[PDB]
Amino acid sequence: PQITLWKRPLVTIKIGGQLKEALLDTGADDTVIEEMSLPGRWKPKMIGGIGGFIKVRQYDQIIIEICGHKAIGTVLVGPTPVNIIGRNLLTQIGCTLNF
Amino acid sequence: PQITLWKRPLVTIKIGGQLKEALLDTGADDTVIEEMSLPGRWKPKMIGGIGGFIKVRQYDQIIIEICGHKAIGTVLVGPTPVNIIGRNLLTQIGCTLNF
Ligand SMILES: CCCC[C@H](NC(=O)[C@H](C)NC(=O)[C@H](CCC(=O)O)NC(=O)[C@H](Cc1ccccc1)NC[C@H](CC(C)C)NC(=O)[C@@H](NC(=O)[C@@H](N)CCCNC(N)=[NH2+])C(C)C)C(N)=O
Repeated sequence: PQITLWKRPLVTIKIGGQLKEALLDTGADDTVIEEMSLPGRWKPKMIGGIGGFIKVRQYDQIIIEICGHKAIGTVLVGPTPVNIIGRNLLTQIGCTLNF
Repeated sequence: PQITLWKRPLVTIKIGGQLKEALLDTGADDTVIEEMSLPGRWKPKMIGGIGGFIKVRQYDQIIIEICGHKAIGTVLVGPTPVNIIGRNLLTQIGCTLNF
């Protein structure tokens, strides 16, 4: 794909068993996913942004298969307004930004 | 340039005759610059992000150059952790997400 930026870069990813719509965020270091009880162990972590920080649990080694490109990595789970796909996973499906 | 995401996509921008780093952000609808003196007439605004809302002075149709390309549009100025180039400008310098 060659996605254009006219609209927001939304896609459908696949976490655990559920399919969801996340935002390809080039300005997100980590991936933060809306609350969902992924089994596994976890740890407490704070993430910030425009406006402040929110608390989230870290999940490591999660498989997410963003539109047929499966990546596997660390996903943060918490009360985020948008499922966010960040660079720790965009780099894995070989996403580049070209102008 | 074809920018890869193993590192944060920082790029140099000349805004108001000043050079400054800015992150290229596909998850931002607009462009927010840290506090600065831009000529023109500002109209207060509120934008929110992964933290919450912030107050930002709004400048309309500002000429800015991102890595030599030029853009002229809206630039919000306020208490942002890092400057950011969002979609309203990314599309002016023909930027796309590729993978
Ligand atoms: C077109 C106008 C219509 C509406 C318009 N838009 C908005 O209100 C929208 C929703 N806000 C946004 O678009 C804002 C950018 C601000 C803006 O747009 O002005 N985008 C955002 O805030 C997006 C996430 C998001 C996406 C969509 C919706 C909501 C949130 N995050 C951008 C942000 C940039 C980065 C440099 C800090 N990244 C993050 O928040 C990520 N966090 C990180 O990268 C952390 N490691 C940073 C720690 C904090 N400290 C620090 N950075 N110094 C997080 C996703 C893990 C408006 N006028 O306000």
